[PDB]
Parts: sequence; structure tokens; C-alpha cells
Amino acid sequence: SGFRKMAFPSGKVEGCMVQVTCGTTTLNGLWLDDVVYCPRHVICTSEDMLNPNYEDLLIRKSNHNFLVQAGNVQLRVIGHSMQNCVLKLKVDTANPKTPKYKFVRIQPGQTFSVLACYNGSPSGVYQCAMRPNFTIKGSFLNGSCGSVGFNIDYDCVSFCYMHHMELPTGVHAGTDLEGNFYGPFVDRQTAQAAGTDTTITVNVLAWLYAAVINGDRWFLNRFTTTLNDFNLVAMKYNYEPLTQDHVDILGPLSAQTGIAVLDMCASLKELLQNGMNGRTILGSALLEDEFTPFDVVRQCSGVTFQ
Amino acid sequence: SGFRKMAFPSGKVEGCMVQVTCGTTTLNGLWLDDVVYCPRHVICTSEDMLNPNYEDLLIRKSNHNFLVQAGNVQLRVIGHSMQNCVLKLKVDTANPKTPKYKFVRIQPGQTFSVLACYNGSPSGVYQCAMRPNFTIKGSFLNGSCGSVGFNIDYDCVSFCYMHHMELPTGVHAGTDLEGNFYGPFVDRQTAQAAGTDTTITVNVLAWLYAAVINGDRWFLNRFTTTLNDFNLVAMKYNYEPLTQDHVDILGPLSAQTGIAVLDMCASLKELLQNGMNGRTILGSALLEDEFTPFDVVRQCSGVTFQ
Ligand SMILES: *[C@H](O)[C@H](C[C@@H]1CCNC1=O)NC(=O)[C@H](CC1CC1)NC(=O)[C@@H](NC(=O)OCc1ccccc1)C1CC1
Ligand SMILES: *[C@H](O)[C@H](C[C@@H]1CCNC1=O)NC(=O)[C@H](CC1CC1)NC(=O)[C@@H](NC(=O)OCc1ccccc1)C1CC1
Repeated sequence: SGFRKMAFPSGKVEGCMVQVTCGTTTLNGLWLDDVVYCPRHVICTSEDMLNPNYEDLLIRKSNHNFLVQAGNVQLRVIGHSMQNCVLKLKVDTANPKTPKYKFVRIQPGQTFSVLACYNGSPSGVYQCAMRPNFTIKGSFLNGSCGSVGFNIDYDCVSFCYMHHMELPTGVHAGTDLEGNFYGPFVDRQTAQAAGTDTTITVNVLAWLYAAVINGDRWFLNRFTTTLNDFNLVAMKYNYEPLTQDHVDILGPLSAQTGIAVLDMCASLKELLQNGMNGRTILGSALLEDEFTPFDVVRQCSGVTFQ
Repeated sequence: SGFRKMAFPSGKVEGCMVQVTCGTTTLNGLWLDDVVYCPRHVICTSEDMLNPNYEDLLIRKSNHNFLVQAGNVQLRVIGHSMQNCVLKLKVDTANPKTPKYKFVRIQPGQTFSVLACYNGSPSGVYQCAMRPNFTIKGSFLNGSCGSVGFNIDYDCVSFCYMHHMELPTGVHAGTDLEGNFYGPFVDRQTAQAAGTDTTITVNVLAWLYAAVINGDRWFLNRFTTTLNDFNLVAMKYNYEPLTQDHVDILGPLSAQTGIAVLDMCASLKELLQNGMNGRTILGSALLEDEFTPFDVVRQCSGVTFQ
């Protein structure tokens, strides 16, 4: 019993983190096989931030401009290319700690662990989610760029996120490992806005099931509802529409608890309508939307990895 | 910026987790040098669980009764002994991935990362605190016993917690690595209760400082108070007393924000007397007490470890 915001164990990712320095810019890189991936804005200067032609700046550069510390063993760069917003540094040493891995591009609503790093060294690990407006609510300081987000499926690390930038609401934006931003953002210090976020309804329902599995039942009711009538209330409260696809992912959790999905929808509806009136659910006084249905099953069945 | 419950990177601990089986009991062990530490109730049967004399049971045992598996590698047990509520299994192979480590016993209100494990394999990592009633609010299922809690000290793992039991309430209880329970609990399935908990006042205050450092100031005020009159209010709302030592640990955060500790205390008092009135702080609608002052500084200055 118990339910926590739980990250994947970070060991397999820690053994890939390196430091990349070019000019007076230091950030993090990801070293897989003989390749080091990092944000291309490592090749900028502090005045270049306003409107760089990264294509300008890369041909400017020679392999020897790139300093690639793995620990205090310095890695010789022997080639470089740019893929969208990531820079790929070919080095003369394959990473012996390379895990088995994939590059995946995730969908809004999905979650992943972030291993926050500075100067190639890990600082901490936390979950978060790709928000519907394609930002993430992370914890990043100067120097964190190149930190990555990932999921583990038994032995395989699926990398989904590399950090690039903080927007002026304190939320963060970045790319997949092929260098394409999530959302409309660009690696440029000109005014950009996140866009209004919304709540991940299917995740909120999964968390309500986590609650029931762990003994919070004070929010349930006999009420039932239809997908469409529930969806009328979702609009009103800035909640993502629920699809039949979503209902179907929630089946397993529905069956384990014996609570129909639309009955849980009726519970959520009364929760938005009436608020919580002092009570908490799983230690929270807000409805939590950063656990997927898989995160809930993962944790409430103790799935492991190696 | 941003603020999350961030765990320590778990790599150094993952390389010490092993599986310990004896009879029909499998749980986790911690393998450091040539010693495997695990809960002594691995030697019990599903009927010993009631009121065992572990001395009874351990004399009954032979080295070959313990199956200790490090991945798929059979570790041979060559010696055993019991220290309070932990078993120490002497094995013929020293763990080549043993880190710099210490065994520490923490105080209530201190935090640590937990690496939850099943069958010797990591399942996830999360942060929590030693509650004032010496329980932890964890996430643990059957088979998780022997999972450990730890802090990192640049390069040194300080182990503080090993998991043993879940109380009714769904909170958890365990030992330090020398086998002494936190709190008055015992490793037998006789009726036991946690004891009323209280809020870690010093931790709520540094979390309010984390909020200010990150741009939530809606709760701040003109007012100040005396440590004596604040503590009159902390009593009324089931908060731990604030000591002058606590005021002193909050100095650094106080100086960075320029808000006196006693000004922040006046702010918390109005929060307690009025509530939050629909507003959130750092994404929470409750006052959060599982960040220490050190947790806030490391995160809001990006301390790294190796
Ligand atoms: C990389 O280490 C770093 C991480 C940032 C720094 C602080 N928190 C983080 O997550 N990223 C950057 O410094 C990038 C570099 C730019 C991408 C090439 N910049 C930013 O994160 C800046 N944000 C920004 O310019 O947003 C656009 C904007 C929005 C409003 C008004 C003007 C511009 C943050 C320093 C501001
Ligand atoms: C070890 O893997 C396991 C972990 C537990 C099981 C589920 N959640 C967990 O964290 N620990 C146990 O099974 C231990 C074994 C006891 C230490 C020798 N027991 C418990 O966790 C049980 N709790 C318990 O006996 O508490 C005392 C009590 C309280 C009320 C009434 C009677 C007894 C939980 C299985 C019940």
C-alpha cells in the first residue's frame, strides 16, 4: 500500500551522462555508442541568443572546439552533425555503459522520469508529464540543458526528452532525441508563450482508481453517467475530452476495483462541481493528473526492471 | 526554476540490491563488500509471523538455507549473524560495485530517497520523510522488504532505512541498517498502531521559502511575530514546535530571499488561520512538509553528486 510520484531507477541513464563545453557554454550530453547528443545551442554565445543562424554557426566550428568530458576522461571528437535542434558529436570511444535503448517521441498525457544534471553529473530524479500544451513542469536551473527524460521497459531505456529552455511562466520546453521540439517552440530567446494548459482527464481517473485501490473511497457514488454528458462538464472545467479509447485503457483498473469507468466519471463530475470540502485523496487536496493508467498499474502491482 | 520532490540518483544503490530467499520467503538484501544485510524476518514462516523468538529460529538455520542471488549469480553464504532486527549474511564474494558508504540513523523530519525493490530488482525511486511518529508514507507491496532508504554526500551513500512492515493506516515502519526500529514498533504481526502524527514546521517554512525563490509570493505579509507566539499557534494546529535551532537552519534561505524567519512564521500563521482560499503554492493545495531546508537549497542551487 501507498501511492507516490515514483521515478524509474536512474542508473542506466547516469552511465551515459557527459559534460560538453564549447566556448563559454557548458551543458550536458548523452553518450550512446560512439555518439554524444546535446542541444545545438551549445555553439552560441551569450549575445548570439537573439537570432542565430545555427547553420552559420556550425560550419564555423571545428571538432576541436568541442570539449567532451566523461568524468575527467576527456573524449576526442572526430566528427559532428546537426539533426534539427540536437547536435551529434562523433567521438573516438564507444560508451561501455551504453544500455539497450530506443528513441521515442511521446504524446501529451504520457509521463517520464527526468534525470536532472549539471556539468555531466546527476543532481536528482523526478517524474513528470508532457502537458497538453507540450510543456513540462520540471525543475531546471542554468546548466541543466541536455538533461534527458526517459522510461524503462524491462531492460530498455526509451529516451523521449532532452531539455532546452525555460519559458517565462517557469515551465520548460525541449525536444525528442531526434531534435524536434515538443510544441511550437524554437531554440531562440525571443518572446514565446506556452498556451493555455488543460487537465489530463484520463490520468485523473487513473489516479482516482489508485485511490480506491489504496483505500480512499470517500468520493465514490451510485451515480452513473454517459460519456457525452460527462464530456459536457469536462469542457466547462478545462479538462481534456474523454474518448472511448481512454475508457478502454481504464478497463483493467475498472475491473480490478469493480467500479465502472462511467461511474468513476460520475465521481469526478461531483468532484468538479462540489470541490473537495476539506478532504484529501492520496494525500492531495487537488485532482492529480500526472499518473497514467500504466503508472497506476505499474506501482500498484510492483512491476520491476533490469 | 520549478520545484519537485526530487530523489537522489539511484545508480550506486541499484548495484547493491540482491534477492534473499529462505524457505518460502523472498525479500531484498543489500550487498556491501562481502556482507548481505536483510530483515531478520526472512527466516520466519507464515506461522512464525505471530510471536517469533528469532534467536530460536536462527540457531535452527544453516548457511545453505539462504539462497542469495545477485541477478542470476548464486552467492554462497559462508557465515551469518543477527544484529537487532537485521540479518548479516557473510558471502564469499565481495560486491565489486560497492560504493563509498556509511550507516546513519536519521531524526524525524529528515528526508531520504527510497529505492523500492522486488526480487532484488529496482522498481522505482521516490523521496520521503521520517514522520514525527517514526513512520514513513511510502509505497510498498509484498516482497518490498529489504528495500533501503539513503542520502548521497557527494560520492558517499548514507543508508538510513531498511523496510520491514506496513501498519494499518497504510504507513510503513522499518529500521536503520544496524537493525534498530525507528519508533516503538517490533517485527512481529501483533497489533500495533502508529501514533498521532504532527506536521514538520521547519519543513513547511523552507517550502514556503522554496515558493518565494520560485515566484509564489501571494501568501507573504507585513506582519511579524515572536517565536513564542507563533509556537502558541503551531500547537493549536498540530505543528511541531519551532526551535531557535530551526530558526538558525533557515538562515541561509532567509538571507537569499530577504524575508526574516519570523516574518515567514507570521505568514504561515495566517495560512493556518485562514486557509489558502482556493490558491495553490508550488502546485499544492496543502502546506507541504517533506522538504528540509537542505532539500530546498540543493534543488534551488543544483548541487550535484558523484
Ligand atoms: C540550458 O542550460 C538553459 C536551461 C534554462 C535556463 C534556466 N532554466 C532553464 O531550463 N536554457 C537556456 O538558457 C535557453 C537557451 C536558449 C534556447 C537557446 N534559454 C532559456 O531558457 C530562456 N528562455 C527564453 O528565452 O524563452 C523565450 C522568451 C520568452 C519570453 C520573453 C523572451 C524570450 C530563459 C533564460 C530565460
Ligand atoms: C515484507 O516484504 C513485508 C512488506 C509489507 C507487506 C505489504 N506491505 C508492506 O510493506 N512485510 C511484512 O509482511 C511484515 C512482516 C512482519 C514484520 C514481520 N508484516 C506486515 O507488514 C504486516 N503488518 C503487521 O503485522 O502490523 C501489525 C498489526 C497491525 C494490526 C493488526 C495486526 C498486526 C502487514 C501485512 C499486514
